[PDB]
Amino acid sequence: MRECISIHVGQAGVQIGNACWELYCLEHGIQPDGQMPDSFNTFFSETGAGKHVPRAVFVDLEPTVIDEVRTGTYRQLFHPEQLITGKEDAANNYARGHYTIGKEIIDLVLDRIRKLADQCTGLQGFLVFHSFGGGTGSGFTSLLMERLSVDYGKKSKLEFSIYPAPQVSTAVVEPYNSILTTHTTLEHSDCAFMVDNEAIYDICRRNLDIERPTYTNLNRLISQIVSSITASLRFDGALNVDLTEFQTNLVPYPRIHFPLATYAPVISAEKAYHEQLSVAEITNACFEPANQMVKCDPRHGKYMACCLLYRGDVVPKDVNAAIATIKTKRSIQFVDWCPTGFKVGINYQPPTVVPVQRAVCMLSNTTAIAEAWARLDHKFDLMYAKRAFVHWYVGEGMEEGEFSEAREDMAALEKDYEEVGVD
Amino acid sequence: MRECISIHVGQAGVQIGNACWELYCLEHGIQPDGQMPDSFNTFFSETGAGKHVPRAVFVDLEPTVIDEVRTGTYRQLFHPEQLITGKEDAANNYARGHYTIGKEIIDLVLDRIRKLADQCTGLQGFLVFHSFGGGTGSGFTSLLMERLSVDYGKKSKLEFSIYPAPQVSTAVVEPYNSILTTHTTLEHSDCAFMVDNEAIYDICRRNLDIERPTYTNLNRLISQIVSSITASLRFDGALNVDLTEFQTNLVPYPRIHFPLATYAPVISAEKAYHEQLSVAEITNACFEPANQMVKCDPRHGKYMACCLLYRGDVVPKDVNAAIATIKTKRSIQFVDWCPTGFKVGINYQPPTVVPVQRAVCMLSNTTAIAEAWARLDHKFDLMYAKRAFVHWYVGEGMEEGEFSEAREDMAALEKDYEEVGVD
Amino acid sequence: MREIVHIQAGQCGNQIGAKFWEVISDEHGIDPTGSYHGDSDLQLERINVYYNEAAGNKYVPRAILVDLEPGTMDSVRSGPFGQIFRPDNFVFGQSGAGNNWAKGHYTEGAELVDSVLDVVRKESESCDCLQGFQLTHSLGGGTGSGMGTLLISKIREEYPDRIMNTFSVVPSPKVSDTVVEPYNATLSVHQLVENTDETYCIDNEALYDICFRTLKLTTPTYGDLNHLVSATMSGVTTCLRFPGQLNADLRKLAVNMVPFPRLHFFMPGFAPLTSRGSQQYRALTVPELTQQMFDAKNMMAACDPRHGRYLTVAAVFRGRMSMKEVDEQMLNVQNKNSSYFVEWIPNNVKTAVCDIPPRGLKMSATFIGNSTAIQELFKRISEQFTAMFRRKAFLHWYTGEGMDEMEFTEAESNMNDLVSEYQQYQDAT
Ligand SMILES: Nc1nc2c(ncn2[C@@H]2O[C@H](COP(=O)(O)CP(=O)(O)OP(=O)(O)O)[C@@H](O)[C@H]2O)c(=O)[nH]1
Ligand SMILES: Nc1nc2c(ncn2[C@@H]2O[C@H](COP(=O)(O)OP(=O)(O)OP(=O)(O)O)[C@@H](O)[C@H]2O)c(=O)[nH]1
Ligand SMILES: Nc1nc2c(ncn2[C@@H]2O[C@H](COP(=O)(O)OP(=O)(O)OP(=O)(O)O)[C@@H](O)[C@H]2O)c(=O)[nH]1
Ligand SMILES: [Mg+2]
Ligand SMILES: [Mg+2]
Ligand SMILES: [Mg+2]
Repeated sequence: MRECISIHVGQAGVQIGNACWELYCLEHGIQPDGQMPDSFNTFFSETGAGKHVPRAVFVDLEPTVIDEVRTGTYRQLFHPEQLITGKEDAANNYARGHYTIGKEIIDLVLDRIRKLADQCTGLQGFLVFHSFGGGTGSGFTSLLMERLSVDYGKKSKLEFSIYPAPQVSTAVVEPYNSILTTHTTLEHSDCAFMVDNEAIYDICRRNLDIERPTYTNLNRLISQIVSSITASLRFDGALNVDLTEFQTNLVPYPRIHFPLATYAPVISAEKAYHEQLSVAEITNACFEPANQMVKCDPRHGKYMACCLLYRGDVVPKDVNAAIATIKTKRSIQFVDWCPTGFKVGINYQPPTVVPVQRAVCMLSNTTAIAEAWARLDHKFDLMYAKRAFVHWYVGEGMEEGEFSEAREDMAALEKDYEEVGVD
Repeated sequence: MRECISIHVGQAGVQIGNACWELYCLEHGIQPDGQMPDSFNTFFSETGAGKHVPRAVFVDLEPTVIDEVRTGTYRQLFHPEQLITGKEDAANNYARGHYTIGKEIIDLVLDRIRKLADQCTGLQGFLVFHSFGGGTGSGFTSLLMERLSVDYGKKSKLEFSIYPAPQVSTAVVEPYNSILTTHTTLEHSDCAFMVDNEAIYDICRRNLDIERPTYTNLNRLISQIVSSITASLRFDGALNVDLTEFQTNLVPYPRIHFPLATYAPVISAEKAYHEQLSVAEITNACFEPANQMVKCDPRHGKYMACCLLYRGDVVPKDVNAAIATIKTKRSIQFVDWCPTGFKVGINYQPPTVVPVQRAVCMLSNTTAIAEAWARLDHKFDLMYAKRAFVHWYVGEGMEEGEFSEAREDMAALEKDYEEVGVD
Repeated sequence: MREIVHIQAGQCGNQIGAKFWEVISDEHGIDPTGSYHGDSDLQLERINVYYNEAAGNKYVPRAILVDLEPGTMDSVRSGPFGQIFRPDNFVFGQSGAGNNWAKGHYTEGAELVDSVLDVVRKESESCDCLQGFQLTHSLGGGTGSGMGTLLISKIREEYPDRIMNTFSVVPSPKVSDTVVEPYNATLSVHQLVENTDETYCIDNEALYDICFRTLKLTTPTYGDLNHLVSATMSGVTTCLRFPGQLNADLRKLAVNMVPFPRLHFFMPGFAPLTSRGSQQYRALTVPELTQQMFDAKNMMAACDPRHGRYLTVAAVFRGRMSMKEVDEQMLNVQNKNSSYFVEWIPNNVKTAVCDIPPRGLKMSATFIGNSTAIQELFKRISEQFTAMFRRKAFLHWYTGEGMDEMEFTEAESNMNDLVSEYQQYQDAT
């Protein structure tokens, strides 16, 4: 009766969704053919025959990666009216994804939403797997979110996004993407989510015993996070926290909606022993700086709000002693005027494995993330100091002052976390 | 409920620990796989599954001897987050272990302590198996002990160390190690322990019928001592003496904390007969000078305090007559103003064998050990009279007067035992 | 979709394409006839971009061959991969340009251009979606100089959005095979700086060097001279023709690299390179493929990166590979050669990873570089121009075709406008 649809924008989001719906089919026992040999209306719908289809929309301006789903192993799962392709990519040009090509096939993707919104009645959240690296994953992202608040307005819109890395940075105009996309995702998205590529590597290198990771394995870490956020809807625990509450819990002021995800425990197969993984043991590893997936030191700021989504085998009194430890420390410290800073969620379902006992997803809306914007503002100034690459965005119809209008917009964003940090 | 963790510093301490935890697994019936087909929380902890792990931390700056554990027979016993290796050794340079390389991986080893200190609640002592011969076993030893009194301060810190030999001496700058390490282990260690290599040989040669010993067999003698010191915690005798009492019993003044270990009876297999090994027979062999493991004649000074840790099969009245003999002799004599100079400990557990009825560990804080420092001060003067090897410690960042500051520090150490000897 | 139309010119550039389409033949399993024999079905999934699938199990090279004398067209059609082309597309003159730019651009350039611009129109109409046009020619001869440059100005009048790349060989630094090589460079410089989106620039002498330094060859033929550019051109679009862990195409390479439209003159780079037997005694992995690129000797344009400053860096890999093995190597090498780059770009290393290797070795990489080292070659070329111009020699040919000094002078000034702008950002930091 309760639903939560998903949209995938750009090439980086599709390869996230290739591992996500790989995991969801293994959750409810679904085959790649939509077949299984109760309450799962959030991510699936039933046909007239005994087949289930995903509530997913795959958009791309280049026809490459969607053919990898249209010819891959997960081929028969998807409705061919969902698989939407373009012809010419934005090709790491935000003005092409926002003005040139994305304005043409915008009619088809938005029409597929209401075709999914017929059978949905408990519409409780949206999923937009979009990166800020590629132009298609960013230029279409701004055009998509404008119509939905015109469409729904009151319904929830969540973005499990990918943060551009401060050191290991692939493309060139990746600093140009973030400042331009700021005005959309601060005025439409109810709670955006930042994940950096860079912190994943040492988790793969040290904690997962494989120094040289693959992008197939980078998606496996985030796919476990997205499932355990939905662990209250898809199942039944003693304390089920639905997605309406998170945007009401984690948001003290309606502009501040940038937490970070933290999955724990992250172990290897050989290190599955030499440990016991009690509920007090693993939550201290959550607040370890080298276990999070965002390159931000949590002891460089203060926590505004914290959330903990447990699964597996959990007794709350045993967690009650675990939370009592973290308030009674000193290197871990909160925003002082928020003394009630925990949101606990327990599900009695084990964390499934993709080819352990319990697992924790930590969601901490903190002030440690605010330094990451300043590391990216420093990138954007010098490339705009030369007026470099202006003839591509202006070459694809964009105002020069539209950079400058969004330039001060980050300063009003940055002064928020500075103001909340002091008493 | 009561715990006692162990740390191994340098190459010589690891090969001690290779035979120690070999013995502990044979005590409680533990396999090398942490498996066994009650109260042993002192040296072990239980996983979620039925496996137990040792409370041991192996540090080394060279990767050689730790690979001998990482590939040896005792491979699966150890948590791979405990097995800590470096890259470049101190290589018999104390200034490299104290300034150059040991300052880098100091963060990892100290972090493993609090990860062990979670499950510990009756933290009653530390074990640091460090030699004074190698630079890594001495240079890391000073850096390690400074943080722990900042960490704990009140908790017990014990060092089962290896004394450098006055005649059979391997390296060259071994006199340089002892004077530099003096200021740390006299200001942090609650009760240090000296064991010389040289007295072990004649015990192996005469009393053990093998004139040519191996370093595998040298570790077997000290490993029996370390177990019977813990014989009150790990088991139940009629007079259990815990490790809090020893540092309160054996220490009349808080600088004097240098006793010596004496294991007895030390017999061979063919000499297991032609004897009866009564409790009065073997304790006279304890005060024999050729049965101790420190090259110091006990009839060249006076005893300040004595301790006797029995195991096997012991009746205290039968020991009461045995102790009455030793006070009623003349060649064995005490410090006269300490007339109550015995600490007795009985455990009803037999001394286990590594591939008899009773065993005695003797701990005698005496003034006979004070001549061993003067034999090593005589080595250190002439090598510093030439100003030899100054360009390595100064070549690795060390003050010349830091030798001279520690030079008079041994004189204040040496005048302690001289002052207590007279009435 | 996004098909690509191929145009040739000159006499050097045809023999390169006479080897380049042999490279594309075995990168798609294409026989010398025109049929198909490959086994991997990833070839047929994107076969359309360089080939029209003609009627009845056929595949024809979507290519336009242009000469001005029937010799080189006869040599292609008689040798290998000549019957694979369409006989309708052998569009060639009868005179020969006479090694004159003005003959290829004014008198004889106006004749055959109408025959070409229908064939360009016939392919561009037949293509479902059009990506861009590519040209392989000379800058030293007559047909490669005038005839190719006359086309591109007519194409910019047609298509504003379609990309354009010329794999034009730079006139030679020290050897002088062409007597009038400034007069075929400078009059060709002005067309390239106006309306070519990206422009590939290869020195002759470094191609002799790379065939002699790393490989240690004794008798290098043009089948092995020009073969290195043939693998180079294939590595530009190898992320288009096959899927990857990070795909790329000709528009992604353009907007990432070119910082301002007057600075788009690039340099290649290819790895690995061995001998016939000295091929296994080396750890041919990512760090070897890392450090093989960034040295001065791997650049097919003879220029020292130490005597200059980069602006942007692209890198296209081939074959299956991990990422932190690549990424840290693609990050740390910016710090050891730190002062050689420029200040105002953070992380100027563009990475591109396909998932299909060449038919051969397991992994391969294609380097696309941009630096200020190339402008120092033009000061030689401007000196080579003015040495033959301060006496005003060789003018009566161009006077016989009809041209003032100002067209020579402003193009030399526009050559100096290239000088005044690559020096400008080099002086800045
Ligand atoms: N790397 C190569 N350079 C070549 C080759 N053939 C010629 N060249 C160079 O190209 C220049 C000559 O240009 P072309 O071969 O294209 C002569 P083209 O048909 O363009 O015009 P004409 O002078 O009217 O014959 C000159 O600098 C030669 O050194 C070749 O196979 N490889
Ligand atoms: N989460 C995730 N991000 C990835 C992965 N591979 C690449 N990325 C990121 O995606 C960025 C590129 O974005 P893409 O989605 O591939 O490109 P696009 O949105 O389609 O836009 P254009 O292709 O330029 O038109 C890279 O810079 C990386 O930061 C992956 O497997 N997972
Ligand atoms: N107790 C004991 N001591 C040993 C044994 N083998 C050697 N030693 C002593 O160890 C001293 C050398 O110390 P090491 O621990 O090996 O060296 P290190 O501290 O790792 O520093 P390096 O100089 O880098 O090797 C020798 O001089 C011996 O006195 C052994 O089996 N048992
Ligand atoms: Mg893409
Ligand atoms: Mg050693
Ligand atoms: Mg020619």
